[PDB]
Order: sequence, then structure tokens, then C-alpha cells
Amino acid sequence: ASKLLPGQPAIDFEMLDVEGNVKHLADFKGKVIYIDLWATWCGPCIQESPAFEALGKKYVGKDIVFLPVSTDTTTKPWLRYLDGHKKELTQYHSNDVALKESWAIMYIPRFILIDKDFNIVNAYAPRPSSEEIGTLIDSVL
Amino acid sequence: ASKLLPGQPAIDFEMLDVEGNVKHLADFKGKVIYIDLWATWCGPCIQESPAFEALGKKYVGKDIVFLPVSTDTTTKPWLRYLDGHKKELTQYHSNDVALKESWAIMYIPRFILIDKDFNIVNAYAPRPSSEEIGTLIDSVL
Amino acid sequence: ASKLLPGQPAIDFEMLDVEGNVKHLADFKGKVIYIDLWATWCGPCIQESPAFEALGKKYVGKDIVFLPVSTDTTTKPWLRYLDGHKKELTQYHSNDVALKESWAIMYIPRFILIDKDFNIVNAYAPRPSSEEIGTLIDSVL
Amino acid sequence: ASKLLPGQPAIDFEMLDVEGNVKHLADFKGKVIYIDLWATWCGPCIQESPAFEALGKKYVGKDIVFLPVSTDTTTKPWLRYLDGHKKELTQYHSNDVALKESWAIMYIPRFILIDKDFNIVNAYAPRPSSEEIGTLIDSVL
Ligand SMILES: [Cl-]
Ligand SMILES: [Cl-]
Ligand SMILES: [Cl-]
Ligand SMILES: [Cl-]
Repeated sequence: ASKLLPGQPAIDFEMLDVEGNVKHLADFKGKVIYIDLWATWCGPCIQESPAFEALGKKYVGKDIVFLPVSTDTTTKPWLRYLDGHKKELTQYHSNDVALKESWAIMYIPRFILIDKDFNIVNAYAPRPSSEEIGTLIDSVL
Repeated sequence: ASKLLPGQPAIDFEMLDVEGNVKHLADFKGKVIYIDLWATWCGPCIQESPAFEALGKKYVGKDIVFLPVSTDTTTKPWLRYLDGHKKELTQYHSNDVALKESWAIMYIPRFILIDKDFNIVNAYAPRPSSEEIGTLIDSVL
Repeated sequence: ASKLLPGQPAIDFEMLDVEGNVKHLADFKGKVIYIDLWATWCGPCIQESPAFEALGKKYVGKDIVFLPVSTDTTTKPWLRYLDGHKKELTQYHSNDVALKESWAIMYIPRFILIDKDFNIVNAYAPRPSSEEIGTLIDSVL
Repeated sequence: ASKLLPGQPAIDFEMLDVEGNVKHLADFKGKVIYIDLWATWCGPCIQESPAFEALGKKYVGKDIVFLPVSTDTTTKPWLRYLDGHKKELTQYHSNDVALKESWAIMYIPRFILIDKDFNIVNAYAPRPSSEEIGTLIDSVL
């Protein structure tokens, strides 16, 4: 569609933390938001996890949040996975219908970059291991 | 584990066709079996589909079967996907527990190669777009 | 750098066809230009070739040119490769210093998208097999 | 061919270290040998470097050597790359004709696994980031 063009308002969705608190994407409004949509059985998604974590470490304390969002059909394999593989970033999970119907999340790995105005920078953002992601992030920070 | 070593007997599992008939992996005993475990939301899995189909075309009429097996949690998005994307190979689907607990299918894309004796050639077989898969298949044919 | 930002003028470079005629990127000014920088020993580059060719077929007769540009250190393995693997798109080759020093081509696979004004749309464009490339191309056509 | 089948003797080749000393693959006879054939402009090759290094760290002091071997046409961009990107593994470089003509190294990324008897385990070995490489390495150690 065209509601995903750069400059278009980001579409809010809800997500759960590992403690079960519901959060909203809009809660992070005012910060650059880089989203990693992954699932526990997606090999290539997990291959981007070190880069995503490393980016999260590099930009710690800057006005950007890195949101790893599991799209696992159910919560339990997500929590079991996290139990055996430590991560540093705060982890989220979502089956919000808005992912499929507003963000057009048809395939993963999928990355999304949103600016401080809560507008889309790239709805199909470069992967965290790409050579250009840092430069892109710096441009919007 | 070690029940997945080459030479080990292949582990049977059941799968559904698009008409709903239950089939067994063991039904293909006597033919080389090359399995593509994919899901409709796995981008990198779908990226291997042209190569898998092309291989299926090249070896048509040889004593080998190419089994694309969806691991989608439910049947409906699998059928909807197939509705919009034609394929030539006969399509299957499975949530058999044996996939996770005997074949150790933890991540996809995942490929499996079994010989005519129904023994494992490689439980973590090369991808269909790899340079060596044809040679490997020819070795076991 | 920042001479690669979207909206920045594209940087011209020269390229050879298989007949040895020198062409310039600027020769295609007025058409959308989608560039595939590859090399004969780059496996993942060649894995994008069917998608690049398929795109070239889909947009045939539209005001867009698809430029596969080999960056092989020398011409001979490029011609030998082409001899054994037919393609439909007109093939080019370049070792122009502008690739490394103006376009920052440090790694391949690398794709570039330029608009009809000869301005950069994305200097690190999505791969031809990506779900969003068609939509991106359509936006600039 | 068939001189690359598992169980076939490994084919020796020469390689340079960063100090310029010529070494031979056969110098490592008696140890498991896992080879990473990469080049400085191969993006996907460099994406496997953290996994290759991590494996090297995990098996430190075991009877296995991890050989990163640059296939860059010339030595200078290899040394310049290494200058700006630190690594822990001892680095090698090779343009030995045996790579192309005996090991059939046509595309990279390419990995090779050899046993203590200096026999081929897999001439097209799994990538270092694959789920099965550790198990494979353990089987031959
Ligand atoms: Cl998507
Ligand atoms: Cl798996
Ligand atoms: Cl590049
Ligand atoms: Cl190769």
C-alpha cells in the first residue's frame, strides 16, 4: 500500500514484555524506534540477533529504542527460548492484528525504522548486520 | 543427538496434502527423499522455493521425491498462500510432534535428505540453491 | 558519507559491454536505473540473479533500465562465466575507481536505485528478491 | 567431481600469513581443519566472521585449527582490511591454483572441514553460524 511510505505516521500496536505487562509502540513516541520482528523458529531472524544487540549496546543512552518483537503464534515457546538464550535488550512479543493488516508483516525477518515524530523512516528497514544501518540510524537521531 | 547421524534410519512422520489426505514419510520408502521444511511467513524459506521447484523439474521421473512440507501452526494460512502462489510440486503440511522431537526441527529453513533404504544421508542437508546439492543428489540416486 | 543521501545527484561511472563498448551510467539519464553489482565468485550475488532477471522481464518496455555490473578484478572470468550461463539482460562490467571512492562500494551484493532525474533513490537499495522492491520501483516510475 | 567425496584425501595448498611466511595446509595434518574462504569485498563472507571467531574461541586448545583464508586477488586490500578490523584468529591468504582446480572453489562463502587423518569430512561444509556445525565438529574431534 501507501500508508507505509516514509513520512507516513507509524501505526501503533501492542506488545507484551516477559513479565506480562502490555506496552504500546506509541509509548516510545519521541524516540527513534528500530524494530526487529523475529520468531523462535526463524533461523535467519536469530542470525541477526547479535547485530541487533550490538547496535543496542552502541546506542545505549541515545534517544533510540531497539525493540525485539517476537511474532510467535503463542507466548510459551518465546519464554522458553529466552530462558535458554540470554539477551540484553528488553524483549517483547506481539500477535496484534495491526502487524499483518497495517504494517503488512507478511514475512520475517522484517525490520522497521520510525523517527522521533513517530513517522515511518523505512517500513522495510535494512537488517541490523547491514553496512548502512548505523549511518541510517545516525541520520534520524 | 546421534539418531540423526548419516546412515541412521529416517524417522517417519505424517503429513497432509491440500486435499486433506494423510500421508506418511515412509510411503516414499524406496525413493530418495529431499524435504523442504518451510512456512508461509518465513521469507528466507520462500526464497529457496524456485530452486526446490527447479530441482523437482530436473529430476522428474527419477527415483526421487521432493517434499515441500509446511510447518505453519495452522492449515489455513498454508492453503491461502498456495491459493495465490502456484507451485508445481505436490504440497504437504505437518505439525507432527516427531518433527520437533525426533528430527530436532528447531529452526527453518531446514532441509533433509534420505536415501532409498530410508536412511539419513544428511539431516541438515544443503539448501536447494547451493552449488553442491545436485552432485549430492546424484551421488545417492 | 552524505553525497549518497536520497535526492543527491547520482555519480557517473563507466562500464564495458561484452562487445567492449564503453558506456556511461549517465547514458541512461531519464530512465529509472536499478544496478546489480555482482562478481562471478560471489555466491550470494548470483543467488539474486533470477530475481533481477525476472524484474527486468516484468518491467520490459517501461522507462527503467536494469544494469547488471560485474566488479570482477579482470574481464576474462566475467566473459567465461557469461559463456556458460545465459542471461537475458545486457551485461556490463566495471572497475571504475568511482565505484569504490564515490559510491562507497566496499561489499557486494550491492544494489543501487536512481530516479529519472538521475538522483539517488537509495544508494543501498533492497535486493531484487525482496518483497518491497517492486513497490519501490513502481513509486519512482 | 569425486576427488571431493568425504573420505578422500584433502588437497594441499599454500597460504601466506600477515608476516609473509608461506604455510601449507598439510602443516596442520593431525588436527581437524575447518577452513573459511572469504574475501574483503564479500559481504556475506564477513557476516560469518563472528561465528567463525566464536567457534575458534570455544575450541581453543582442542586438536582443531580454524583457518580464515582470504582469496582476494591481491594481498594489499587484505592487509588494509585487517588493519581496520581486529580479529583473534591467525589470518591467512591464498591464490593457490589448487583452490580453483582441485577444491573447485568457484564461489564464496565456502567452508571446508577436514579430519585428523587429513581426509575430507565435508568439502562444502556448513557455515559457522549454522545450528549443526558444533555437532559436526565434535563428531570428528
Ligand atoms: Cl513482512
Ligand atoms: Cl532445525
Ligand atoms: Cl558496498
Ligand atoms: Cl565454491
